[PDB]
Amino acid sequence: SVNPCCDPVICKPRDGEHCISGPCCNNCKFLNSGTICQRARGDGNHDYCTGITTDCPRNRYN
Amino acid sequence: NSVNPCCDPQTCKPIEGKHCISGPCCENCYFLRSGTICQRARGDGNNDYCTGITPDCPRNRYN
Repeated sequence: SVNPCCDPVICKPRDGEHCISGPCCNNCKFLNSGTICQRARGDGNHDYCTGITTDCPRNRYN
Repeated sequence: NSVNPCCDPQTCKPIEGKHCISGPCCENCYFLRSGTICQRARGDGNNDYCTGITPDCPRNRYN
């Protein structure tokens, strides 16, 4: 198949869309900045969506 | 047209093992070697070169 977010002639997200897949992508758009994408095991340094990428970046306080 | 020969439409990324889809510094789905000349300048000796890590033609950083 082709994923519903993909323009397969360009190999980019279709016109009007942001992203294809990933923990911080939902329905071809980025999740809002600050959305929690993984809760920490010990204590309170969670990982959060950036608003501008589809990955879930590691908390910078570590 | 068809799906681009370099594209995996299931992922919307290059097929596994390939580098890139299109661009002046992509050929056959791979990055051209860094230093390949991608645009010769008019007036001077400042030409633009492929990076070996991206598929675009970067503006020479001296200008």
